[PDB]
Parts: sequence; structure tokens; C-alpha cells
Amino acid sequence: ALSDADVQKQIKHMMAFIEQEANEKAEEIDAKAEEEFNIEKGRLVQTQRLKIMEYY
Amino acid sequence: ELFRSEEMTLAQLFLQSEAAYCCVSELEELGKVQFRDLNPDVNVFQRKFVNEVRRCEEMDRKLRFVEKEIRKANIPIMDTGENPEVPFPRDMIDLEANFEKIENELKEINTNQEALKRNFLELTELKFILFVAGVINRERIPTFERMLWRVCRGNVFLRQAEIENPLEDPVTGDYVHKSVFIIFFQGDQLKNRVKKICEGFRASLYPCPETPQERKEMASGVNTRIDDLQMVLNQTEDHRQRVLQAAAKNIRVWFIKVRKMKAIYHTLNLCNIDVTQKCLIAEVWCPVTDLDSIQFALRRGTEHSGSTVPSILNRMQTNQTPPTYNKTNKFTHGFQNIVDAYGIGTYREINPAPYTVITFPFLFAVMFGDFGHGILMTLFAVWMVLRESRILSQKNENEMFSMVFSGRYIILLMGLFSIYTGLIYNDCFSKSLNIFGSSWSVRPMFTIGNWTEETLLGSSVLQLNPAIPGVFGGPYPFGIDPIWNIATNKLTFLNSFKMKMSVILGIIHMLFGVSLSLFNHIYFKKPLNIYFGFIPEIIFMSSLFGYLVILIFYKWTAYDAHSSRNAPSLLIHFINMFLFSYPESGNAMLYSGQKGIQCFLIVVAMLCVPWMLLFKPLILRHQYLRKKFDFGDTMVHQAIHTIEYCLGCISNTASYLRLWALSLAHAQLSEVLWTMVIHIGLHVRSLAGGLGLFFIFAAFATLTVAILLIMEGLSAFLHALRLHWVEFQNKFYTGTGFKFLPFSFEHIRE
Repeated sequence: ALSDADVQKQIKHMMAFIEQEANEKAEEIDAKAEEEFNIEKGRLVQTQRLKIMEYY
Repeated sequence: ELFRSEEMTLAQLFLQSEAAYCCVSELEELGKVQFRDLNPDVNVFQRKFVNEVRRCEEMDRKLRFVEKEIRKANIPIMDTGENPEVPFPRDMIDLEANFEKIENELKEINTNQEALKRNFLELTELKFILFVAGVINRERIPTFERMLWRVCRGNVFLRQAEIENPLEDPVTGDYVHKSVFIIFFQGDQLKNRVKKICEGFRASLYPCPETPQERKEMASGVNTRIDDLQMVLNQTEDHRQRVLQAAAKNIRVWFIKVRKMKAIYHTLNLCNIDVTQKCLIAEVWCPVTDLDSIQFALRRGTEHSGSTVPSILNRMQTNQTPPTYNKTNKFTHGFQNIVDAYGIGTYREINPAPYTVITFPFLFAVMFGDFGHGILMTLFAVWMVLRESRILSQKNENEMFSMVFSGRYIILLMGLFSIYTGLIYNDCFSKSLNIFGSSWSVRPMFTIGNWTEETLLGSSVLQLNPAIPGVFGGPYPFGIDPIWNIATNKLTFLNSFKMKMSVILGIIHMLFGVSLSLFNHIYFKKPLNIYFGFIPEIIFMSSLFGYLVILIFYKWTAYDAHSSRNAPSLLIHFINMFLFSYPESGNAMLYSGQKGIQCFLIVVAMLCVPWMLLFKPLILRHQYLRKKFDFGDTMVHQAIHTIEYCLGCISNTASYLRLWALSLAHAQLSEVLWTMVIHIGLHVRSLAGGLGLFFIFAAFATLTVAILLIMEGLSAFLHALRLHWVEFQNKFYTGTGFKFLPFSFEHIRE
């Protein structure tokens, strides 16, 4: 009672499902990358900034 | 237009996991689709329902434990509610554990209660206490005392103590007055000795009595603690009772909830797990008829779920042999089952059941054509139907009653037709039904026909009533004239009818069964099965066996008593027909030109054999070489069909002599069982006759049921069914299929 086009629509739906997850996952990955970036940077700058000051 | 199996369609359904829980739930309750296991090498662990099944099993064991305790408590749990809710939330997992905690509490209650009982069982003894006398069940105080005497006889004084209106003994839970003769010693070696002796005996030596009132004060204190204990027991029991009633209310709901969730989990394991998507796709076969119903069901299921996945059934063309689905109802289901008992029909095979509904009761009624017993049989079926609601809504552990109940609508017809045939047979416990229409002969005219004072010689003779005396004749309006039920030669008149009738009916049913095959061969577009099969097959059977039937009717209307001497013999002409035996004399012919007809029909029947024997394999071989086919094997298959068909036709026609054999036997048992049992209950003495008939009748009714209503009905039941299985169905109802087992909410009565 329902066409092959609506099955196709369901396929398109699951594709949309996939794209949404794809987007969420990439965003999660980039956000953690930025967090690791900032964490390592802060550690390094604090370490050396302190040593320079101490020397002076 | 014949009834056939329903169409189902195999599809691949792709359901998102969350949606999948909802969909399986809804579709399982809807019940019109069947899933296949796509990964037979994969276990439940592999399907990932192992946690689901183990959880269900734990809940099940807990439920069964509680249920048992509930039954022990005689709680009136109904389990008649909750049927349509089918919850399937994930939260149930934790709630089931909470159910277990409830049950765990009862064990603890029982644990404390028994412990409490033992102290109670013990403490009562102190009240009876308030030399150390014991308390015994008094069953063996005779030997208790004598055996203690002999430890050192007469060494210490006997202490006599008795308890009236006692409590139940803790070991036996039995209340019984105590009458105990005790030996108590001051010496340590002997006290130790008697301790050993009295303890070996079933005796309780719990207290150590003392003269000082301090011990009495102690007992008073214990008595107080004992009353407190009783009050605690009363509290523990009240909680126990409250919790158990609460469990009966929850447990009726949970039985279903858990049973259903588990079933859902089973199906979920009954799936193929995809890799690219967290979605399961399955091959599911569902009736085309229900295709809209299922699509709407998919919509409802997935609509409840938040993911709103389309949940589309993906229709596909699968060679995979579909299951055989026959829609039945409360009446026809039983008839379908007696067919299925022999086998599942080929997909789109002609269903014999729509015709069995009448055909089988009819053939039974022929075997069991007994007016009186048909009533008894009908009333039994009526009882079961009138109690149908009460029989369903109860437990029926007796499989014998369940069987006849399941067939109760089959039996109903069996009785109704048995009444019809019994009336025509005009036999109700060997008694005919005289409607004052019996005009077979006019006895007054018998005397006119040169029989003057024949009753003088009659004192030693019977004398057979002549045919065509000019004063006798005329058929009975309905059934056999009652006069034959009192004849000494009924054993030829009536037996002749049943033999000839059995042949007539059997052959007609055989011809019908063959006719049905034409519709099936046309449906499957097998021209060869009708051009080389049906046509020569139906001619074969008609030319030999239908001819016989015609001649039987012919004689009945062609020859009268005027030609009874040297009257044609139907069996002899039939045999001589096949053998082309045409003697000049010794047998009268039925009609002029019969010889030519007899020869013609046999030749044609033999000429029919090549058609069915060799034309199909030969033409198929031709088509192979023309189009460009296992020719040898095809010849084997067709030859077997031809050989079995022709030889079976001969045997099958004779087989229907079952109708005669069973009908004859029943009539003979009825006549003798009547004559040698109930007749004996009658006597010329008035009161003695009545009192005797009372007891004799009861025995008569007993034998009629034990021998005829049950056993002969039972044998005729099977034999009529066999006729369908062997001779009728094998003409058209061929091949095998699979039983259709869709998702269904079967466990409703449980």
C-alpha cells in the first residue's frame, strides 16, 4: 500500500541519522583536541615561565 | 473458487534499536508475522540477549518461588487483569529485582518464624516445669521408665510428672498429654548414665529444677518473655500475611509482564544484527491480507518511540518455500487439525477441510447410524458447548477430555448426522420406529393368498412373505420399512443394502477427490497433468467403477421378483466384465448389447493407462530437445504414480467396505446387547419386574455406553477419518508444506 519511494525515503532517513551522529562525533573529537591542546600548553608555559622568573 | 492457503511475503525489516524494542513488542501482540533465525551458528550470547534471557530466568525463578508460597497460603489470586497493557519499559529490570526483595523478605520471615517456633516449642516446657522430671510425648513412657529403672534399679525415686492440654511436640508438631516417670540421681557417674539413657530415648530434659524460689522466679520471668515472644510472632505473622497478599496482587501482573518481555527478548535474539547501523534487519513472512494492518502497526510502534525511524517492511521475492497458512475459526479449527494430523498441505494446495466438515460426519454417521446413541452423543457435545466458558477457564490435566473437547464441534455434527442416518436405518437400540406407515405387506391378504390356517403348521415354521403376490409392495416413505427389524432374514435384506450402499458412496467420494485435482492442476498451469493425467485417470475410474454403480441402480429398477429365479448377479457380471468372460448361458444379462459395452469399457480403461503412464515423460523429453530434464527419473516418478493409482483404485473401492463392516457390526452388537440384557430385565411379575428392570436397565445403559457409544463410536471415528486420509485425500491432497507459526500472544490461559 506504500510505494518503493517511501522505502527510499526511509533509506534517506537512516542516512540523515548517520550524518547527525557523524556531526556529533566530529564535534566531540575536535572539542577534546582543543582541551588537550590547552592543557599541555598551560603546563609547559607555567613550567618555563616559573623557571625564568626564578632565575631572575 | 476453492479454499487454499493464504499468501505470506518475505521482507527485510530494518528497525533502529530503540524502535526495535517497540516494534517487536507491538508486532508480537499483533501476531501476524514470523521471523527466521538468520545466524544459526550464533548463540544467545552472540545475539546479545544473554543478559535479557538470564535476567528473565532469574525473575522467573523468583516468581515461581513466590508463586509457590502464594499457593501455599491459599491466596485467591485471579490473574485476570493487565491483559492488554503489554508493558515493555527498560525500568522493569530494576523493578523485578525489587520483586525479589519482597520474596527474599518472606524467606527471612519464615526463617525467623521457625526459629521463633522452636523457642516457643521450648518455652512452653518451662511453664509445664513450673529431681528433674522430663516431658515426653508419652508414647513410650512404659519403656522409658523401665529402661531407666534398669540403669540402676530402684536407685533413685521415680518422679511422676504430667502435662494436660499440651502444646504440639516440637519434633512431631503433635499435642498430647505427658505422663512421665523419671529417674534422677545424685551421683555423677549414674547421673551421666541416666542422662545418656534418657537422651537416647526420645525425651526432653531441658530444665534443671531447684528448691530455691529463685528458679521459680526465673520461670515466671521466662513466662513473661514467652508471652512477649508470642506477641512478636503475631507481629511477624501479620507482616508475613500483608506481604504475601501484596505479592499475589503483583505476581498476577508480573507473570504476564515477565513472560512477555522474555518472549520479546527471544524474538530479538531471533534476528540478524547489522554491522553498519545500530539497527536490526530481519527476514519476516507476514500474510499479504494483513500487510496494511502490519504497516499501521509498524507506524504505531515506532511512533511511540522517540527516534521515529520509518520502520518500513521491505518487500522481496523469495523462492524460499512459504509456510502453509489456513485461516480457521472456533468451529473449523478442529477440522483443520484432523487434516493436519496426517500432514501439512502443499502451498496453495486445495484445502480438504471445508468439505471434511460435512463429508467426515456423514461417513461416520454411516458407520454409526444409530438413532438412540446419536442422541446420547449429541447431548454430550451440547454439554461441552454449554460449559465451554467454564471448561476453558479452568485447568484440564486430563488429556482425554481435552481431546474430545477440542473436537466438541466435530462431535456435535457426528451426532446430528448419526441421528439422520439412524432414522433411515430405523434402529434405536435394535428397535424400529413404526409411524403406522408400514404397508410393506397386508397380512390379511396373506391369508387370502392361499394361506388357510397356516398358523397350525406355523407352530414349527416361519414361512417367508412372498414378493409380487399381487397384494404386497410399495416403498417405505423414509428409511427401511419397520417390518424388517422383526425378520429372521434381515441378515440378507439389510446386509445387502449396506454392502451396495457402501460401494456407491465410496466410489462417488473417490470421483469427487479426483475432480478436485483438476482445479489444482489448472491453478498451477500444468497442462500435462490434465491432458495426460486427469483425463485418462477420471475415465479409468469412471469406466470401471462408475459403471458398476449404474448397474446396481439399474437392477433395482430393471428386475422385479418376476425374474428372481436366474436373476442377474451383479458381482459375477462385474468380474466377468474385466475378464472378457461371456458365457453362452448360466448367467442372465442385464440388458441387450451389454457384452459390447463390457468389452468397450475395459479396453478404454486399459487404453487410458498409456496416457498417464508414458505420455508425460515422453513429451518432456521432446521439449528438452526442441527447446535446446532427467528422463529416466521422470519415467520412474510417472510409472509409480500410474501403478499406485490404478492398483489403489481397486483397493480403495474395496476399502470403503469399512462402511458396511462397521455398520453391520454395530447393528449386530445392538441387537444382541438389547436381547440378552434389557429383555432379561422384563418379567411377568409386576413389582419384581419393575424392581429388576431398575437394576438391569442401569447395567444395560452401562454396556450401551461402554461398548457402543464409546468404543464403536471410537472405531468408526478413526475408520471414517482413515477413509479421508487414505482413499480421498490421496487423489488430490498431495505433497507437504510447513506449519505457519506467526508471532502470537499464545500464553493467555497460562
